[PDB]
Amino acid sequence: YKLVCYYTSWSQYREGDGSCFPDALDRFLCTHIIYSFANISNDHIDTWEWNDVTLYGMLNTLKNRNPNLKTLLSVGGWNFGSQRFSKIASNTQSRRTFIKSVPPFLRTHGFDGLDLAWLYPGRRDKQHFTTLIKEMKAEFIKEAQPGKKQLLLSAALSAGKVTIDSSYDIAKISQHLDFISIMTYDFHGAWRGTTGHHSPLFRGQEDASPDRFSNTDYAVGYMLRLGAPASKLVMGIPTFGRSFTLASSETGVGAPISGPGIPGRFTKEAGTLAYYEICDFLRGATVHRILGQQVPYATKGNQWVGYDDQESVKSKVQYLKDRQLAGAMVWALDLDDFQGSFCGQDLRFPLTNAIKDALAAT
Ligand SMILES: CC(=O)N[C@@H]1[C@@H](O)[C@H](O[C@@H]2O[C@H](CO)[C@@H](O[C@@H]3O[C@H](CO)[C@@H](O[C@H]4O[C@H](CO)[C@@H](O)[C@H](O)[C@H]4NC(C)=O)[C@H](O)[C@H]3NC(C)=O)[C@H](O)[C@H]2NC(C)=O)[C@@H](CO)O[C@H]1O
Ligand SMILES: *[C@@H]1O[C@H](CO)[C@@H](O[C@@H]2O[C@H](CO)[C@@H](O)[C@H](O)[C@H]2NC(C)=O)[C@H](O)[C@H]1NC(C)=O
Repeated sequence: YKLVCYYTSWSQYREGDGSCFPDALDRFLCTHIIYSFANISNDHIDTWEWNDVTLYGMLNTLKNRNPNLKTLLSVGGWNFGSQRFSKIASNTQSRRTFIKSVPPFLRTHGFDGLDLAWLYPGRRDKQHFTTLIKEMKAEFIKEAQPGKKQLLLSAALSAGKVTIDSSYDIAKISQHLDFISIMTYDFHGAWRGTTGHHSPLFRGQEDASPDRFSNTDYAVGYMLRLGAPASKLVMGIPTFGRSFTLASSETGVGAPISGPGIPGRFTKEAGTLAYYEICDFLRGATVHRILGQQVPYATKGNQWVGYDDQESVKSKVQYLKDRQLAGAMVWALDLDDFQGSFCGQDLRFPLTNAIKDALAAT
């Protein structure tokens, strides 16, 4: 199975033990590591961070002792702006310039492929997205025609039904992509005004779901039936949780909230907590297993956070294997306990290793 893991270039700036650099990654942990994110300037793919060239090398160095490890560079990301991506993909000239600039850039920096993270095409860009993927793959095939190891092309896609229906032509793009990472998390925003797990495996209590489509199982099934081959589908599993600030004594699923949770010490983003930060949070907290959804939430004081742990990722892997999917995708390596000192056990990347062991099990 494929174990696609993301590394974010901004995790380096986190205070203390939160700072994560590529060299802190286990070269034998994943089968694919994706660097996030590359920018696009003057219609050319380009670096984002001032020291990306250095970090690129730091990441690719991992391949020296592990020749089977593949690496990809992701372009886009939530903070990229679908608007900019649209202008480039819709304009015939800009699209060509961009596509042509990718192979040289990837070979120059030691990458094995490109990951498209356009979040997200609009109803207006559905076809453009298809064309972009189709032509990019063409260029990759051409660039390797002489006899090179062809560059890989993947895409991180939304797991939301509304976005999927308006942005993607699953059947068409599935043919050109080497693999699709479905982002099966972020299913329950603080805006919804109630507590909810952002990455449940199944819908669960039919009574307590704000919507039947907001769960991992529905997204996987839906995409499969839309025409994405199981052998090309990689299921996303989060190593971070979504938090809320409770508004009353109620602490169950669907309880009243006043907004996102208090920012984590290292990630410093209201509504988000890295797994290592959750392990701290767990001290003195109560953990509940959501029956039906197969995932846990933890609550303490006026805080509540839905996340994934060793037990739940194991179940999710069991699920993807039963569905004969290509494997799992992890977002992100730097949100797992990479130091291995927060969740005790001294084990590094506890959630990602749990996923790896589960994929090899049976
Ligand atoms: C079911 C449904 O459609 N719900 C909608 C939500 O999907 C949507 O929320 C966005 O969901 C995206 C995935 O579909 C998120 O993008 C990926 O996932 C991570 C984590 O959420 C993103 O965030 C990371 O990267 C940004 C920079 O780009 C960084 O600033 C953040 O700190 C970082 N977050 C964490 C915790 O690591 C990535 O950009 C991206 N990764 C990949 C694989 O490409 C997106 O972040 C998320 N938006 C937000 C801000 O929550 C919401 C949006 O309103 O709408 C629902 O309807
Ligand atoms: C990614 O590339 C874009 C170029 O397309 C950069 O955006 C430009 O930023 C400068 C300075 O902030 C502005 O003067 C330009 O108007 C922007 N170009 C436009 C119109 O898109 C962007 O800064 C790059 N990202 C990073 C952080 O390096």
